[PDB]
Amino acid sequence: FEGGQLPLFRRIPKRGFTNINRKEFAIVNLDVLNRFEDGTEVTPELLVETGIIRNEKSGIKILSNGNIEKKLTVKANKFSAAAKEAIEAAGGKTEVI
Amino acid sequence: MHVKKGDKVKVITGKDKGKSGKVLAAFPKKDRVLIEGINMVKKHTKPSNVNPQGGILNVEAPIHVSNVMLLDPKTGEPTRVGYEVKGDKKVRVAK
RNA sequence: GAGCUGUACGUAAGCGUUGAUCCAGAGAUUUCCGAAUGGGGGAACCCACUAUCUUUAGUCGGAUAGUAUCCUUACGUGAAUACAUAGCGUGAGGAAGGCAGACCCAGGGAACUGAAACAUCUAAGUACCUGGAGGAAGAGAAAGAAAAAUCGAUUUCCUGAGUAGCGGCGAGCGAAACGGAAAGAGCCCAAACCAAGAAGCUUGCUUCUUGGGGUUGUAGGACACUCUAUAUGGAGUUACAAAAGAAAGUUAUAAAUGAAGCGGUCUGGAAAGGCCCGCCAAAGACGGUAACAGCCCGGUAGUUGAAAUGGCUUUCCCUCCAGAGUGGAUCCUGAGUACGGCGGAACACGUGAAAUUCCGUCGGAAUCCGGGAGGACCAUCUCCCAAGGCUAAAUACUCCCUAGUGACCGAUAGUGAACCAGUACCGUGAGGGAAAGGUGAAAAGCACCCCGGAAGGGGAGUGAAACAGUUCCUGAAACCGUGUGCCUACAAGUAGUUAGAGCCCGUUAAUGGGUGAUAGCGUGCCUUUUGUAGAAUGAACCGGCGAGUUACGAUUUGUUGCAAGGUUAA
RNA sequence: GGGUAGCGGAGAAAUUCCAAUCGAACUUGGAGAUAGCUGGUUCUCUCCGAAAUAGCUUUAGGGCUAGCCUCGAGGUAAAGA
RNA sequence: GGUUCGUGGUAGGAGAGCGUUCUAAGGGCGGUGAAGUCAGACCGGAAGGACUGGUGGAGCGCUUAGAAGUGAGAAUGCCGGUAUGAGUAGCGAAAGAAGGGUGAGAAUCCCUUCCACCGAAUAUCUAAGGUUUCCUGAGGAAGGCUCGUCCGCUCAGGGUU
RNA sequence: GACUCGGUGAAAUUAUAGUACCUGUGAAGAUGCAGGUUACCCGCGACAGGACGGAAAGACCCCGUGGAGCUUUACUGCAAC
Ligand SMILES: [Mg+2]
Ligand SMILES: [Mg+2]
Ligand SMILES: [Mg+2]
Ligand SMILES: [Mg+2]
Ligand SMILES: [Mg+2]
Ligand SMILES: [Mg+2]
Ligand SMILES: [Mg+2]
Ligand SMILES: [Mg+2]
Ligand SMILES: [Mg+2]
Ligand SMILES: [Mg+2]
Ligand SMILES: [Mg+2]
Ligand SMILES: [Mg+2]
Ligand SMILES: [Mg+2]
Ligand SMILES: [Mg+2]
Ligand SMILES: [Mg+2]
Ligand SMILES: [Mg+2]
Ligand SMILES: [Mg+2]
Ligand SMILES: [Mg+2]
Ligand SMILES: [Mg+2]
Ligand SMILES: [Mg+2]
Ligand SMILES: [Mg+2]
Ligand SMILES: [Mg+2]
Ligand SMILES: [Mg+2]
Ligand SMILES: [Mg+2]
Ligand SMILES: [Mg+2]
Ligand SMILES: [Mg+2]
Ligand SMILES: [Mg+2]
Ligand SMILES: [Mg+2]
Ligand SMILES: [Mg+2]
Ligand SMILES: [Mg+2]
Ligand SMILES: [Mg+2]
Ligand SMILES: [Mg+2]
Ligand SMILES: [Mg+2]
Ligand SMILES: [Mg+2]
Ligand SMILES: [Mg+2]
Ligand SMILES: [Mg+2]
Ligand SMILES: [Mg+2]
Ligand SMILES: [Mg+2]
Ligand SMILES: [Mg+2]
Ligand SMILES: [Mg+2]
Ligand SMILES: [Mg+2]
Ligand SMILES: [Mg+2]
Ligand SMILES: [Mg+2]
Ligand SMILES: [Mg+2]
Ligand SMILES: [Mg+2]
Ligand SMILES: [Mg+2]
Ligand SMILES: [Mg+2]
Repeated sequence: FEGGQLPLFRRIPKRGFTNINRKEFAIVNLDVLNRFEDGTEVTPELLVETGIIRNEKSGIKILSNGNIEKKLTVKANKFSAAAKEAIEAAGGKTEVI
Repeated sequence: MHVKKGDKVKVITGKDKGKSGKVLAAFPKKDRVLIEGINMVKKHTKPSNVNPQGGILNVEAPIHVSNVMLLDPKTGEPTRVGYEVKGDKKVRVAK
């Protein structure tokens, strides 16, 4: 309350809407995939057991933050172009599920 | 109560400890007991119908039962009391 | 198992081991008023009638029983009106009223208040009224939730989430499903059709009654067909049908038994306390006892116990009972319903794009090739089958009972009420509503003497104490007095303070205490104010009581743990 | 002896009366209504220490943001005086 | 451990503390006298704390920590007590007097005589309303605006056909 | 009635008071502050100038986004017709 001066929130307009079908993904930056031992294929359920993601909202997306070292065969629901260009760069196969 | 009228008791607490006597009355509602020659008080009595001349009467005042132990008529000693069922009626026993 | 005839600080007559008083179960009696019910009535009163006894020579009296109203139902009688029917009478059942101001369901339903006004909105479907009531109620076995390519009745808790949303898009209001738990349980009808009646003329066909049958989704049933059961088994009064009983077990409602110190000394009125010795402990709970006790008492742990009544649990009796498969020719599967318009309401959802649910009014389907929902609507797909009913548990509350607990109160507190309190008192009434606890261990409650009419006192005596003396533990302050060390009748005083003779004292003994001639200085306290000694406010005084708290969220600092992890909720 | 009762009665009318209450009775409840107003708010010492202005406000004795106080922390060619 | 600069303060911020009730643990005091209460010339920078003696007659400190119904001088606060005003206002319409009696005590009770007042009432009935106030005996704490031997008051007994 | 005596015995009010006057001063009208001037201590009967005396949180006046009653061609409603 501003003692009768129109409150800030009423001076400025409402914006946008909420998408009913919004999809938020669980993020897994590369640096945390170094936790796995070379040759291993990395599925969602494996990322649960290791405790890197606890809840898998919509699905698992892989992003390119840091850098990877181990030739993994990663499979996640989505991939950053950069993440896909960095897993292969090392010598691994990305497949989408 | 562990003693009744007619019993010989020992007094174990108060100004008359070590003195024994014959329980003259029992007042179980108050857990009190009147012992012959024990807790003698001086009652300043106006003349009336009973005691018509009046006078300062030396008489017995009640003692709390917990202050008397039953005299085992066998050994003439104070005792705690048990209860044993002898055919018909239960009877007090000593220790 | 020895005392007893309630309290309460009396006299009298009595009772009790031939078992009292007392405790528990069952029974009997239970005036009058009160729904109050034979009629009436200003509650606790008045006055009857009908039987049947009873009293009197008869009136006059007495006793016992019946006699309200409505509803349902049977049987009788029975008008206008001919049969009827209404009406009337009698006999069965049932209701009525109360309340636990709680909890629950339903009808009806505010306002202050918030929105810094206010009307939509909020408060709030709250308070309150009325009805139904039950031990719980309500809800409930999908025309569901969804969108895995799946859940499987309802309820409650955690969570989702202060999200999605609603909203003069203001103030505010605010879900649900998924996920996790508690608890779990499922069932009976209506209808096809079958059988047996009655009632009807539809006149051999329809409409009602009772029984069998039958209950569900690309289906189930009827109906045909076949296979086994016709109590072999199964189930049950908590739904699923409904009354009944027995027995044994257990629990409750009275109780019983129950170890060990009169230990020695000290102080003391008294020892349970000190000091010094022992002992019991499945018992060192609590209380009492002349101060603080495991060993003094009632008890406590442990172990026994019930004639009677009730509850619960088993078991028996008793009662009750058909289930599979195969075919979709035909038949059935809840109608003034579902839906729709109009007006409202409930849904978190304020008419909105408004699905879903309910009410009033009007209109009004399909009806297995059928129907509903998935948030306008259409199509597809998916899930479901309404318009009938029942159903325990997990949940809510506490007038009560039993056993307990408290970093809850301790007499201005804690209940309004520790005390004969919803009393006294106030009020026409509804209604409002106090104050008031403590002798002592024991009455041993002050014989006797003295002054006094008494009250009251002084002695004497009791007691540890009476300066504990029947409103009696302690006994502060205000306030009222008596006595006297210092000062005071030439003084102008917010009362003190600093300086200070004189006089009187002598302490927690230290550059002490009381008083204060005289001198200097000096405008209470609080509140509120630019500013108050204020001729502004508040307080007669003293005492008690009397105001930033808790819950749940937010944020930030500090601490601690763990750390790209941390943490669980119910 | 009776009748009319508060969103109401009664009134040869005054806002007059309805139990010493009446421009809307009394009582209990909603209810601890609300009160930007007044009053009040209880122990001690230490360190610091304002403001009584601006803007906007159905605002003017209220409020909000800023200014001025305080506590902590940070960086900081010290930028302040 | 020392130098330097500081130390007036309302609203207000910050800090450290005193004391109260309760709990825990530890350690104590106390019938050879606990708490409370009274007194004092003691101790600490403050809140405050001791010690000694009286009263009192059974409980209470201390330490560390914890928790709060945690501190009053003001609210025309609430309740209780007690002042002040003050021996003051008042003692509620009115005619009494003496003698005798009663009694511990008499202006105030009883009796006598005289006097005075009401008399369309201040008389006599009765209804309402009250509900024992009526009668007798005893009483004089309180009530009665004084007093009190008296009473519509207190206590017993009675009394309504 | 007052007053004196005997009996009985309230109240409003009240920060504590050893409570003069004048002129000044001060929140602008002082018993209480300053400078002076007066004044032995304690009462009783009287009188009301002052204590901005007592009584009543001013009725006037303003303020409050306080009420209430009343009006209407204020707004929005509702009964009734
Ligand atoms: Mg928009
Ligand atoms: Mg009757
Ligand atoms: Mg407002
Ligand atoms: Mg024993
Ligand atoms: Mg001794
Ligand atoms: Mg004692
Ligand atoms: Mg004791
Ligand atoms: Mg529909
Ligand atoms: Mg509609
Ligand atoms: Mg709504
Ligand atoms: Mg639809
Ligand atoms: Mg409709
Ligand atoms: Mg849709
Ligand atoms: Mg939606
Ligand atoms: Mg169906
Ligand atoms: Mg009380
Ligand atoms: Mg007390
Ligand atoms: Mg006393
Ligand atoms: Mg002179
Ligand atoms: Mg002199
Ligand atoms: Mg003055
Ligand atoms: Mg005043
Ligand atoms: Mg915080
Ligand atoms: Mg007028
Ligand atoms: Mg009146
Ligand atoms: Mg309210
Ligand atoms: Mg209030
Ligand atoms: Mg400073
Ligand atoms: Mg504006
Ligand atoms: Mg200085
Ligand atoms: Mg300072
Ligand atoms: Mg104490
Ligand atoms: Mg307090
Ligand atoms: Mg006070
Ligand atoms: Mg006077
Ligand atoms: Mg006078
Ligand atoms: Mg006079
Ligand atoms: Mg008179
Ligand atoms: Mg005349
Ligand atoms: Mg008389
Ligand atoms: Mg008198
Ligand atoms: Mg008399
Ligand atoms: Mg006089
Ligand atoms: Mg002067
Ligand atoms: Mg005068
Ligand atoms: Mg005045
Ligand atoms: Mg005023």
